Amino acid sequence: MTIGIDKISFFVPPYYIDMTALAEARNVDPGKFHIGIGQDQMAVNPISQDIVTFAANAAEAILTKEDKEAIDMVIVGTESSIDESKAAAVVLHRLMGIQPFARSFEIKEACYGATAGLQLAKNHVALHPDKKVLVVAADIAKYGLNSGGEPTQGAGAVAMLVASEPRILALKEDNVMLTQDIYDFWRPTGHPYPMVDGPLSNETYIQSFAQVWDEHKKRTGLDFADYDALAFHIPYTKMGKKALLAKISDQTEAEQERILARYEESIIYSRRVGNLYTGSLYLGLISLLENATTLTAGNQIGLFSYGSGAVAEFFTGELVAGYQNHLQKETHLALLDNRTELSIAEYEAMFAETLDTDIDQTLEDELKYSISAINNTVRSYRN
Amino acid sequence: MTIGIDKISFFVPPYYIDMTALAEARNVDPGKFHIGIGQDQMAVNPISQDIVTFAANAAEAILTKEDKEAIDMVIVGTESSIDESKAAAVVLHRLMGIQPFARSFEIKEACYGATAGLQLAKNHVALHPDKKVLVVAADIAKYGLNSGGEPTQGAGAVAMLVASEPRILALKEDNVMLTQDIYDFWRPTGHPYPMVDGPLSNETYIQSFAQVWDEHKKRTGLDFADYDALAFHIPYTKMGKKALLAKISDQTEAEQERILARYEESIIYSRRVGNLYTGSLYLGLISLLENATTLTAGNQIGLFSYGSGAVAEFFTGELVAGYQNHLQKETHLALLDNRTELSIAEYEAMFAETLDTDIDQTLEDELKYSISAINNTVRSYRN
Repeated sequence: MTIGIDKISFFVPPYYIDMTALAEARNVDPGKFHIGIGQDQMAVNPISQDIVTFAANAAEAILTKEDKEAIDMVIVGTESSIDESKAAAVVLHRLMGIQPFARSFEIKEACYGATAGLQLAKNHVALHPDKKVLVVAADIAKYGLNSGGEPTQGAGAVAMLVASEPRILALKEDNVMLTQDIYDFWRPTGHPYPMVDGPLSNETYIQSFAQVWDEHKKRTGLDFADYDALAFHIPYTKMGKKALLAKISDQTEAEQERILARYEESIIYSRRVGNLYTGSLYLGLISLLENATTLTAGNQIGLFSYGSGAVAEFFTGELVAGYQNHLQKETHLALLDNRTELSIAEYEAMFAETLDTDIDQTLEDELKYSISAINNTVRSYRN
Repeated sequence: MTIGIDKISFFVPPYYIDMTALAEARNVDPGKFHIGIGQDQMAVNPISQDIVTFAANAAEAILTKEDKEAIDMVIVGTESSIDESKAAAVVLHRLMGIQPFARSFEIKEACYGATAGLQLAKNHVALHPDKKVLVVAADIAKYGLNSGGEPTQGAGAVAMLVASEPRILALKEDNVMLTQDIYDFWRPTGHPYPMVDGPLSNETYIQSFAQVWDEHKKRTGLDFADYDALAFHIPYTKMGKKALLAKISDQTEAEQERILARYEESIIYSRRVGNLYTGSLYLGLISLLENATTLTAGNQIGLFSYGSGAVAEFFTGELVAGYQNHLQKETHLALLDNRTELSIAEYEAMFAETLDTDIDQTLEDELKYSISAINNTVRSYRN
């Protein structure tokens, strides 16, 4: 029995700011964002939209009644939580109408959370093939106006229906994971914005990939030639390209052109969204599935998942025969095309606004699953 | 292949306050805490001791060099986190000296976290029998001085080595889990103390046990008579007794006496510690193993795990032949008996004190793994 991703979909807010507008507002050369970071459009979200808002819309795009009855585990991976005790997965479970006898919880490990949930979900289904697990990555990435990280900001969520005899991606058991206590990025309790050691984040991300890849090659003998495509967690485009470059230098010129071509295909939707933290890698994978014209059934996909602090893991997935018929390109393309472009002024009004959870209030937002009210610090959602 | 808990241990801070002292200082009848709540001594911890401090001491009590090399996953369950991104499991992985190639993350679902980690660990080992997983519950439960929940406070951690062919407890596949979005207890980001609906927390905990127990009975046909002992998560002693009572009303007078007698044996250590949230149920299981003179190999043990907001799950375990030779009774007792009793004036000074993570400073504390210093919000530990 094969196990893996049966359905996948992402969701992003109805708002975005174009990088050239940002460059100009920050008195720099449009090129620095388009050509340095490798970013074009950033996702922007108002206070009435949180991780439940995204996780709910994303999963609502792939769940059927039969899925609601088979799912016995819901997992949310995020490093943008709203409660320190109650898991957002409990509210996702209610809003999605999933049957009651299920286990729900949140997993926290920087941008690596959703990968953890997915592998644990793979194990669960492998042991109970009739059951399914909903693994959703949801995050909001803010660094601060005029911040060093500002151009790498993003927001959204990616939902995965994990089952046996999957229709899109059958996961293998070649996992190589690594844990290292490094303070490249962190956020002490109480800190709205993360603490960032930029250079350390850079080196650690590039090195973690090297170490994990080498071990995997050492344990499985598989090299770049053996992979049709590679999907990466990335805080921004140019980063995964630098990590990719550093490792493929000794491959043939043609082999390098092929791997980079495929990397470029994996970051199409990301260049229009930004960092989704836990869902970054998954957004890359969705991209590869919907935009990569030369992939086909049977091809091998390498996945490098990273989490600051730092955790990292490399694993493989195989294209399932007929996968091309169970994607959501369209809804994904409409989703992106239909967003409203905020001017820098609008964008800043939206970014700086706070949601004071202690104050009772009502919020208006047309988006389904967005926050409708707050009473005694409890959020209500507009379903 | 049986899979389960091979070794377990708990750790609590070196101090405590007598519940009679608390009642007198709070102008309340000693018996309200002693009988009402069913608590005798509360675990108190200073600022220099956090979730890492406990999780490390606990695990250090059961890890061998061989265990450090076989463990490929480290999981910490808590609702007392110190970082919103980086999982305490990463620091625990470093302090414990576990081999590098491991997956490390934190799980958040109120007091249900560690139970999630144990089950997923079970799955992992079932699939990779030569591997072991370290699952540790670590939490600090504070409600505030002169709080309604004050007498139910606690602090500590319980560590579990999950492996195949376990020496203490072999886990069955009879799990009945449940998820319900209810605000009985939660803690919005930014809130040092939880928001608590007492009556709702009460009814929800009792009703969850009922619903879960009935379902397990409907699916397996097993009733109370079939169990040699039951272990419960409990915010306090009298709670699990009230939940136990509401469900065993129609059993024989002799059956009720036996189940209660066994329940009383599960709460011996808890009456001297208080609420460990995630590790509460596990502290009860350790108590049963170390205090229950009549238990023996092959006896069945049902465990009821509850986490606020609210998830619950009922599963069973069987005592493995020779389990009596792989427990830590002396160390545990030595841990409880050798603690320093604080006067209420001392307890109040400890409790209120805060750790300003933003201020770089040093900290002196004799406990191994307590915080030694803070620099740029990064905690260093005394190893």
